[PDB]
Amino acid sequence: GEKLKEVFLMLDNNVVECIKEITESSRNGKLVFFVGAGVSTLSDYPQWWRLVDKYHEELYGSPKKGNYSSDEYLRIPQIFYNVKGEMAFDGILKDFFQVDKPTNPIHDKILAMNPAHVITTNYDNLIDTACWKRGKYFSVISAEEDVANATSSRYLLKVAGDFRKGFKGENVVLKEDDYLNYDQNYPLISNLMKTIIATHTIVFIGYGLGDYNINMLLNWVRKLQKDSFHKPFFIRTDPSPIENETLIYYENKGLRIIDAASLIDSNEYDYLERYSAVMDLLIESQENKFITKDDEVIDYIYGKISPLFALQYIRKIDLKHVFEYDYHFEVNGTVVRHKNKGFGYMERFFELKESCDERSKLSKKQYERFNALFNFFEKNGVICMAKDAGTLNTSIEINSLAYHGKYDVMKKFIEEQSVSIEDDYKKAFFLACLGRWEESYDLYSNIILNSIDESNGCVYYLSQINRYRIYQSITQAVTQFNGLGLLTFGRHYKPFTDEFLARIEREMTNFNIDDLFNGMPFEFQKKYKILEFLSDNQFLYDDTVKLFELTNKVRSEMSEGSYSFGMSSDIVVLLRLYDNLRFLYENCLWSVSFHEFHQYIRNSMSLLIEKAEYERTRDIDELGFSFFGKKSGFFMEYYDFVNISRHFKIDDIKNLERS
Amino acid sequence: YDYHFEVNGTVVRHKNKGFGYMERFFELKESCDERSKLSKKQYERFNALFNFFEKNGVICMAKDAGTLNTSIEINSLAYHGKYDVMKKFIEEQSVSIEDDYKKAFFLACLGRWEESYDLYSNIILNSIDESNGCVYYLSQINRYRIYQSITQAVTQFNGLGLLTFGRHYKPFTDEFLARIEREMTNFNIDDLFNGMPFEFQKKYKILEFLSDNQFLYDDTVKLFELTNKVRSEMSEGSYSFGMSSDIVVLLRLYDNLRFLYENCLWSVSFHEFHQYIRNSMSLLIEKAEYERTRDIDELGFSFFGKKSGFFMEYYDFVNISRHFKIDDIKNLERSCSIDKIRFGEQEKIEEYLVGIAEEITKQFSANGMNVVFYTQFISEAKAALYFAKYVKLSEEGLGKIVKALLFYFPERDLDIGKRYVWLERLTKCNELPKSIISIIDDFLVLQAEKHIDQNYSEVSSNGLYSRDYGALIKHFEKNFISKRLSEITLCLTQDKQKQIDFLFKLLPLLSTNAKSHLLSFKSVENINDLMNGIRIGLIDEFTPEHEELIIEYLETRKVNYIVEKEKGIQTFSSNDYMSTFGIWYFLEEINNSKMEEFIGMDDQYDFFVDPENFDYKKFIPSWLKNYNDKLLGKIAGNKHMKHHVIEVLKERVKNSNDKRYLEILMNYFI
Repeated sequence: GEKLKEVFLMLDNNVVECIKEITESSRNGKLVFFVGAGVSTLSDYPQWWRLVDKYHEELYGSPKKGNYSSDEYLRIPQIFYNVKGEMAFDGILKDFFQVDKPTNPIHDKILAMNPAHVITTNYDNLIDTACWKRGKYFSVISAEEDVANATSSRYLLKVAGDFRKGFKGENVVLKEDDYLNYDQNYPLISNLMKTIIATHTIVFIGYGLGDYNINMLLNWVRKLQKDSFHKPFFIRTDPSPIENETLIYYENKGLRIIDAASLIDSNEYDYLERYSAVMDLLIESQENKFITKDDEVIDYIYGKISPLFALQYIRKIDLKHVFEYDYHFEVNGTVVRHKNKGFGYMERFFELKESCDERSKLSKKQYERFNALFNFFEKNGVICMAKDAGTLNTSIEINSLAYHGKYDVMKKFIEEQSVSIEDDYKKAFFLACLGRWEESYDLYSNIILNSIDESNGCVYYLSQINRYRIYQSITQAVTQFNGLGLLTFGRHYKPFTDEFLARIEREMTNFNIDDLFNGMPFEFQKKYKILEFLSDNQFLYDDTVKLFELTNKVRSEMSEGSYSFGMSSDIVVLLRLYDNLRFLYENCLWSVSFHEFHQYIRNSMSLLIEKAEYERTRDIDELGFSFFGKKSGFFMEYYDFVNISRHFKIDDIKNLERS
Repeated sequence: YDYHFEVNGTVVRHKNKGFGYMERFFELKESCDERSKLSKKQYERFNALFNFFEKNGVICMAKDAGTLNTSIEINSLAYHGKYDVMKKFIEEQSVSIEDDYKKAFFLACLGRWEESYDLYSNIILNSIDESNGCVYYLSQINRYRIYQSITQAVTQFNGLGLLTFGRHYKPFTDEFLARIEREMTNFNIDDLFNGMPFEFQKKYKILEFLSDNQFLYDDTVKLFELTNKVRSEMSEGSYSFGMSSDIVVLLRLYDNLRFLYENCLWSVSFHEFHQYIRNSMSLLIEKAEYERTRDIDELGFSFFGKKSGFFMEYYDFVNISRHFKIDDIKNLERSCSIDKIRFGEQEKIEEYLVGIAEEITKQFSANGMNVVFYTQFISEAKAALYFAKYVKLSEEGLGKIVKALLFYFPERDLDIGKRYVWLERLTKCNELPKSIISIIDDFLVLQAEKHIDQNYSEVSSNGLYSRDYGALIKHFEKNFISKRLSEITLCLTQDKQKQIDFLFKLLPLLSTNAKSHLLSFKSVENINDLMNGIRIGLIDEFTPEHEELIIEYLETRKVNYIVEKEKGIQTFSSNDYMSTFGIWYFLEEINNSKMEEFIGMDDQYDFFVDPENFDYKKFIPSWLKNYNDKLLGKIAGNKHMKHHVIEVLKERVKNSNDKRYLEILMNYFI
């Protein structure tokens, strides 16, 4: 139970630096388990010594008298195959391997460690059933034909064959002829295995440092040059603890060993105790339960928020994806525990803030990171926890000259010299707002060259989107210029030359925005997962379906005087609108001018006004005319004027004046 | 994106600069001569496509635009409420895995979620053949929405479900939640479509929208845009012109219901999908009020006399009965005149209303209450019997409905007062025959057989008690008497206390030997029975013992709220007796001249007694909805009340969607 936390403090510096690197690879999606016979025997599966007891007695008459020599143990199923045929070799395999045995809790812990691939030398079907119970598909590969006919790009690579194509012995490598013809019969299973090891993080489960598979894999590693490959990890589940001279010998061969008999004290036959004490020590280090240092909560919040310093504002509905749904961040600034089955690292952060002596107990590096996080959350308006919600005032502030319509200040900003690549990303958004879309497409193009040779993830990605959106904004404008805009304008032409419109067609040919985020680096796709939605053809669909809980459902609320607890439905819609405007205008995203965004402001603002009317008039006939207030309760302000003035057609303001 | 496939069946090309292949397909459809110029292996494939588009209702393009008709068929047992047929389908050996997917949906609709969670789980282990992920993907979704339905049930069963359900129910064992919590933890519904093989994606792209809200988004945007277009068209004079805003709303609603029920998706039980149908139907009913009132000349008489939202069918009754709450329907009953809206298919509706009444009896009479099904089913059973006002039902179907609404309906979700509200609505398109009065009379003798203890009362929210069931009898048939109520009056003594008050409230239902024997046993001694005496027609002219006790109650009220205001408590119109005294003084039923000193107790009482002194800022506009015909005639005769409360009606005509305030104004006060 709580033994694992007092095991964890007894780990040395070697095992802690193994658990920190196995768990950083599971979060990156580069973790692969290499599964042996150890997890198959913990499900009662017929071991290969129970077969070799069958052959020696159907080929030598009597059962075995003495131990198997290694000369005999390798060659008994080959003597049976050569002398007693090939249908009887497959008969004995059919007699023992029709079992339908259960999956051990270790098959669940491997998959709960979220692997990208699973390689196995097990010819059983036990790992393949457990993958299909969960909501991820693995392309099972057990023959040569399955590699080119692969489907899902997450492989369950069975490098020792399988019995999916029948209980035949020609589909599973078992004999000695199948051990020496493996590179001839399986050229593509070997190359696919050696490429996953070269490109991922490998952990071996179910082996014992002398195996035919571990030794033929450490020979391949001897051929590779120094420091080009990551060293595989090796979980050792044996009764005897590892001796120090052996752990030196396998670390120089390229294995990073985590001995399970060196971490817990267990009996000689309790293999689930040893397998679960290393797997649960990885799983409960990811589901962060081994954080009891009060300055490890700083470099955990810093490692997920220091990416987001490159952006200006982050929505609070996006911060519940940064922390992997552990906390709700409500629009008041309150943090509410959701799915954190671990240590309260956000509860502790707000206990550093009100305090100061608990804060002087930090280091000389992790105290400056507290001042980076405190200057983050104060800017974004994350205030406290749920149980400290006093009298809160969340006033919206949009610091953007394009929102406020300072058109002459933007023109001076365009003429001035460009010191940064951020001061150019702001100009190209100011170019597009002023309608000089000719120069905006070119200036985004100059950012796309200069940001990919300078290790800038956001400014490259946000310029790919805004160049495509201004490409859409041009190519659907000329549709009005050839049509309605030919008789409206006196010149009967666009300011888009025939050379410019033809040039953007060569560059934007076959440019799919749907594959942009996956064509970014792996560190971009983890640190900036919150920016995936901008490339999507339709966002704001959660915000639109959550408008039915506005003036539509005032039927049961106003008929009995029902009010929403905490933040009311008026305040949640109005402050998730303000988070969308502050995210889109401060991060200079050109998707703020399109019809999907403008109709969302029309749908949400009208329904907030129609709820404030239906309620105003339900209070009049229920609780008298003089007792009901003349104001509707919907108090409009500066930011509410600008949003109605910018996003509404005049036929849409006429609808509010009637309703 | 090569073609628009509109909701009528027509095809308009967009983003297709290449070859037009759906242009060719309908040229191959209606011309058999160009057919059989094909091959042989590509000809049996053609018989699948012609059967496919005939099912999905795709017709020729906008060039050869024929007159399409508005028809819909949902061949789903869970849609029509065939509860006994589903139970005989679940208790039957399954042939295929496609029949396992329907039983897991039919268990889930029957509230047997613990079995459906298991039955969806068996499909997941048995759907290994990669014939198509369509079975495996749609069962991962439907299981995770069952777990979402269990988790929000056990939050409202082991949490809030103690005082509102009657007990601390545990319909799901702790061994069940110890299984379902660890299984559904670390299960991302956003990662289900992306972790799925590439043969499934780009062959089943349309099913990715089922993991979140974006299968409703394209119809939500269209519903919000066409709502403002209709509310602009309802004010600017234009009717439904051709392919108008009403048929686009109706066909998208029908395609959503038919995609979700035929494919057995458990997204039918969301809140957000119950909100889409609710706003889609309340717009069509509001447009139906505008198309029935006819203004312009013969261009609109042929355009749409009563079609495309102006007429009601069986599928429209079931959508309102399942997806509305009662306050949802109570909105439309004053914004619209649903009594003027013609309901068709009134024999298919009658099979639906009988099946609901015959699934309350198989759920609340026998054992096995099935409290999980009881949460989902009771809203549909309440809204169907509330909206059964406007259908015309035969005698053999109404008898099962009244005998369920009275007896077998549960009292936790419908008290004794909210049975009279719905028994009276079944007298709008119906009378009370001699076969329905006998069922109401069977219910009054059941409550009279339970009024022995004094501790038993009648918790009524509307103020309407079990006396009004007999008042609904005496409204139709004046010459009626009751048999078993005239037998229970033989036992009159001081043993049972609650037999004293309940039998007094049913006096015209009694016989001559029953009424005289009751008056020989007791008489009136309180004004509470005097309020009961008017509703039974006991005393016409009040004896001066009453007019003493009328102001004696007012004098005790003058004792009451003076010392109650020091403590902050108030009894303002608690039992409405002094308000009923106010109508009595206003209709000159009391000749006392002492209530000038009683002015200043309640705002309603001060309105009736001294209208010159009562400032009309404290007047509540809902009071005019509760006055009868004779009372408004005297208000039309006054001058003090007359030319001032119109200003209250003037701010309710042009600010409230209640059409009653217009009716009180034009028929009485002007």
